Amino acid sequence: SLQPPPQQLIVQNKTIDLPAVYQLNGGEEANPHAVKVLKELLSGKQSSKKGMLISIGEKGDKSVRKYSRQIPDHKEGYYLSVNEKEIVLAGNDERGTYYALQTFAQLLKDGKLPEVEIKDYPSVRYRGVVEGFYGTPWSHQARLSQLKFYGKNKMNTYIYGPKDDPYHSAPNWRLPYPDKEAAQLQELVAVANENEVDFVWAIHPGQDIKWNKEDRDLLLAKFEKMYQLGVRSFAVFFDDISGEGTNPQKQAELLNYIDEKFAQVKPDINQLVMCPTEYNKSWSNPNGNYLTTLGDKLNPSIQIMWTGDRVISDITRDGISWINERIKRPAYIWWNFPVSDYVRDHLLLGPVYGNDTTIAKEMSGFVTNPMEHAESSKIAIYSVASYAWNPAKYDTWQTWKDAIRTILPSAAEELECFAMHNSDLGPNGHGYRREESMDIQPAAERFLKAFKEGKNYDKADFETLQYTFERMKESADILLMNTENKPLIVEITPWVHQFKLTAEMGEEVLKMVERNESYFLRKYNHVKALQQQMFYIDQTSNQNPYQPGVKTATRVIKPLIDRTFATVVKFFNQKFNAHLDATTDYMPHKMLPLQVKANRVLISPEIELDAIYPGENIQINFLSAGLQKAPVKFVRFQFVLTIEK
Ligand SMILES: CC(=O)N[C@H]1C(=O)N[C@H](CO)[C@@H](O)[C@@H]1O
Repeated sequence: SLQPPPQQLIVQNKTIDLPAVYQLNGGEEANPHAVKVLKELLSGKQSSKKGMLISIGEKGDKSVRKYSRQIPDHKEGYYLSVNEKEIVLAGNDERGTYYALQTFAQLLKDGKLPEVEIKDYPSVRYRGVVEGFYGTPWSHQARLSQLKFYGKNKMNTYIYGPKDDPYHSAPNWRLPYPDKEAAQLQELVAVANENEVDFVWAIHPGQDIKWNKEDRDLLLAKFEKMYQLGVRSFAVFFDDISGEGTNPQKQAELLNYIDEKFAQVKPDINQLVMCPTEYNKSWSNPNGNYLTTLGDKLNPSIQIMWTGDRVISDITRDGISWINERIKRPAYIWWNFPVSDYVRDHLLLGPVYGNDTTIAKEMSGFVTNPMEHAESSKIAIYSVASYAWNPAKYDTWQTWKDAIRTILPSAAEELECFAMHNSDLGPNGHGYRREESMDIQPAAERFLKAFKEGKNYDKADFETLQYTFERMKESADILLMNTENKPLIVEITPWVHQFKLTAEMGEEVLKMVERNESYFLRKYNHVKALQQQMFYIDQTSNQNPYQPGVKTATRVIKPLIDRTFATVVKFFNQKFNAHLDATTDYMPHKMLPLQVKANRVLISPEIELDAIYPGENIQINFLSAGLQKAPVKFVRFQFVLTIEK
């Protein structure tokens, strides 16, 4: 399964051996980045004047003259051919030759090559990743791994703009990077160049920018320092700000100045991009002059970014028409998935879908804003690369499966299992949701409906739930111990622990559904302990300020387990005249369920705590009171008690 799939492909359903002896033509004249890859593939083998011809080069080179008519007339296009007599790897340009090689590397398996002819090129000009989220910026090592991954998947764009990098945003946007970070950035740029990726350095100055000479020059001076580090593409971001920096005439004038005094003055600058203050339809004022001013005043080589109809949204024909009419050029899409910075307790590991696949001509670029979890984001990134290169042939589920097999071949099925039940965002303020657990959703819905009603459930539905919980546990334990991609396992580990507990809880609740009073009570007590363990994980892992903790299988599996538990406990309580607690989340404090978030104890919008704590403050909203470290166990009257914990 070639990813991205080529524009055109003819296969012969024959294979040949990769030539043990070969003659290489054009090795001195072709893209050195491409020749390096070819040479690594042919290692062990060796070149002579005999043996199979392998021709590599760009249109115009001597090596590929014979094929000049077969080379697509598109930027980054290439012609590839393998038959009994020779191998052709011919780009329309240097990047095309490299892309030819990335396809060729995928064809080669166990020293054999299929006989094929490919004519290929991207449907969207700029394809890649914007590291543009809130949260811990990607590590240096993660970024090195990302750049290599993008080369392999024909992504030509990496936009560097982590919101919490102080040299990117306010106020240290004015300051050059310190030496250590500068040497790292310099290495990232070299590695990007090696993998045919435009390293685009973004700046986010709008929150405190002054529309004067001093700040303009400081911005230019910053861009110059980035240029000295090897940066050749640049962006200015005006998103998520308020105040004078939102002025569209001034934004456009600054961007045109950068264009005219910098971009068009250096020998070798590539992309110049801006993200507008009105960057999605809902945050736009259809009766305001912001977008039309940008559209009219911004120089036509400057790109303008867009997230769609909402902050988080998928791209539609009508949605992109709306923006394109105003900005007078094709939007450069900033797709906010799988970014999880507003649902930080979730991993978003499901397929990439929802974007119109017929609108390539309506977009200048398409980049995906990922999770702060770099390796985990490769599922979506791989899929986005496939979509942007060939949207007409974009296959949601096959691409997801291909991504997973590429990222973790040693445990692909296990990672599929984990990812398939870790897809949805849960309720959020952006209203954006994804499907999850859709395979078992009907079996779950029928089981629950029957059970709650006192009608009999289908045995096969019970067994499918059983099968699911079993596979979840196998998948969790195998992933925990996997050493093929350690950085990935480090990222997902807390969710993997939570996912295993979920599956164990499901097994026990199903045993509760099935014997005698004694047995039921053993199962019940086991489930209570597992709820407590899930609490401990939710309280100790991923403790960020915004959405702390660890949620998993939230769409279908957890509600099924919880509702089944509440139901069987009710039945037991009726049958045995008992008063077993049916609550589904463990809560050590007593009172709408209470919630614990960090050192906050809140009522879901008299409380007795499990101990005496020093009080910090109380916040109510139908109000606030400093508690000045006073001992507190009881609070009697949002409704949030903060304690020292
Ligand atoms: C253009 C844009 O999307 N800006 C920000 C934004 O508005 N939302 C996403 C998702 O929270 C942020 O990561 C991103 O930095």
